[PDB]
Parts: sequence; structure tokens; C-alpha cells
Amino acid sequence: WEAGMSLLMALVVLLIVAGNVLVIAAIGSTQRLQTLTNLFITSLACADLVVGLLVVPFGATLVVRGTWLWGSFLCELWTSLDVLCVTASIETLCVIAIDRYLAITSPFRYQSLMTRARAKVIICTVWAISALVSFLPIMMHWWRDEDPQALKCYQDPGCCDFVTNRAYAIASSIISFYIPLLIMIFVALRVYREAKEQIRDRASKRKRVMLMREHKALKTLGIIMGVFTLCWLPFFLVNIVNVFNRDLVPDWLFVAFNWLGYANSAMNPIIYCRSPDFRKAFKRLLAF
Ligand SMILES: CC(C)(C)NC[C@H](O)COc1cccc2c1CC(C#N)=N2
Ligand SMILES: CCCCCCCCS[C@@H]1O[C@H](CO)[C@@H](O)[C@H](O)[C@H]1O
Ligand SMILES: CCCCCCCCS[C@@H]1O[C@H](CO)[C@@H](O)[C@H](O)[C@H]1O
Repeated sequence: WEAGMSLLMALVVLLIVAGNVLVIAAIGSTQRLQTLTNLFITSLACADLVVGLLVVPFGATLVVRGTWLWGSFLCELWTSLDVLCVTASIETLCVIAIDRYLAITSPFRYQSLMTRARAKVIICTVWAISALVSFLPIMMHWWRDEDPQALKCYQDPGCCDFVTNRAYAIASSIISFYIPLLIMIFVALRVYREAKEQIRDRASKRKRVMLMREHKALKTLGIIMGVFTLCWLPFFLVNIVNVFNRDLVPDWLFVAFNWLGYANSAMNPIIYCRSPDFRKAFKRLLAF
């Protein structure tokens, strides 16, 4: 592992940036990929794209140099963007979970109402809600603390630690993560028990094949979500324990799970290779 993880980090920017750009272009070419569900996937990709383009590069100069070299302002701005992307992602994963549920339960009402021009409004909203609950409180300094040590970090332009009061710490992590998480999980468990009773004896390859595509594609969504959890959940669990006893967890561990979450921005394009369409579409653009 000390090899794979060591290699992983030198290409993360690449694997994220190139991996996600490869996904947005794959769908922008094949209109057979141009569906409703794949529009939310593009949102997800834009999030991850920003991560590897802004979040990770600056996170790298900080970790490597062991100091912030960009100034007090960009520090806050970088922090904002970082928080915005994670919230937007977990919310979009909710929308997707709910979308697939309403397309499984109310098919008719789904087709006459859910249009391509409307899924775009739904996406602009999720970026709007995330900008509110993530970007604004940081701008109004609702995050800050009063501890001498905390105040010490704010006077230093070279310090970019997210030292926050225990009120904010708990509120922001519940709003951004745990709520959409619990919602996405709950809804995702529902969509599964629905997809199980569908394929649960007397139908030709007319109904079997159409349910063979809409089950292999659903299984991928469940992975995108399950993976997203395994990556970020640790960071947020530790972020809560820090509130109870601030000296219980080492700082290197705090930075450990945070880069684990960043890895999720490169994993998506990879999992999308469970589909022939994407797989072929990738090899298309890669001049194979
Ligand atoms: C180096 C930094 C600190 C930039 N990493 C931030 C992390 O990626 C994301 O942290 C958060 C994401 C969403 C919601 C959050 C959150 C931290 C808190 C708190 N209280 N609420
Ligand atoms: C889209 C802009 C995102 C900024 C995110 C970090 C905000 C830090 S507080 C912010 O700092 C600015 C510069 O000092 C002031 O001019 C503002 O009044 C104040 O609210
Ligand atoms: C995303 C929303 C996070 C809300 C966090 C809980 C509400 C208080 S935050 C913070 O508490 C400080 C001490 O009470 C006050 O001095 C500040 O003015 C205030 O901003």
C-alpha cells in the first residue's frame, strides 16, 4: 500500500482533471449518453473537476511546504470553495437517488413533467443551496473562534488551519453532510428494494433486457454513492470527535482523511467504465 498510495498522489491532479474532463466530453459527444441521469453526472464531474483544479493544487502547496504561501484572503476563499464542492456533491447524489426512485415508482408522472430543460434548473438550485449553506457563513465570519490559539492563526497569513467554534463545527457538518447523507442513504435503500421486487419469472427478453440495462446502470450509481461515503465519512466522524476532546486525535490523521476525500474526485470516472458506452467512448477520444 505504501507503494500504491505513494504513486497515487503524484497523479491525483492529473487523474482528477483528465479523468473528469474525459467524462464531460464523453457525454457531450454521444447523445446515446445524453440522458437525464447523466446530466446530474456532469454536475458531479464539474465539482470534482474544480477539486483537482483548485482545491488539490493549493492543498498540495500547503501540505508540501507545510505553510500557506498565498495570503490570508485566498486562504478563506480556498476554504470556501473546498467546502462548496463537497456539499454540492453529496446533495447531487441525493437528487440522483430521488430521481431514480420517482422514475421507478411514478413512471408516467415522471415522463410528462421531468424534462431536460428542467433537470438543469434542479442543478442550478443545488449549486445555489450549497453556496448559501457553505460559502456565506465563512464570508460573514460565522466560523471563527475566540480561543487565543485560534486568534493566533488568524493574524498569520501563513496559517490556513480551519479553526472553528464548536457551534459552527457541528452545524455546518450536519447541514452539508449528515443530513443529505442520511437522506441519500435512506432513499437509496428504498430504490434498491424497489429494483429487487421488479426482477422478482414470466417475461421474454423484451422485459428482461430492458431491465438488464436499468439494473447494471443503477448498480453503478450505488457504487458512486457508497464510495463517496467511504471516502468522506471518516473525515466528518473525526471532525465531530474533535469537538468533544480536541486533543484526542493527531493532526496528521486529520490531514490523512481529508486527502482520502479528495481521492473521490478521481474515482468516479474510473467506476463509469462499468458501462460499455463510456468505456468505448473513452477509447474513442484517446485515439485508440
Ligand atoms: C483544509 C480544509 C479545512 C479546507 N479541508 C476542508 C474539508 O475538505 C471540508 O470540510 C468541510 C466540508 C463540508 C462541511 C464542513 C467542513 C468542515 C466543516 C466544519 N466545521 N463543515
Ligand atoms: C466570492 C467571494 C468569496 C470570499 C470567501 C472568503 C470570505 C472571507 S470574509 C470577506 O473577505 C473579503 C475580503 O477581505 C471582504 O471584502 C468581505 O466583506 C468579507 O465578507
Ligand atoms: C452554517 C451555520 C453555522 C452556525 C453556527 C452556530 C451559530 C453561531 S456561529 C458564531 O458564534 C459566535 C459565538 O457565539 C458568535 O460571536 C458569532 O457572531 C457567530 O457567527
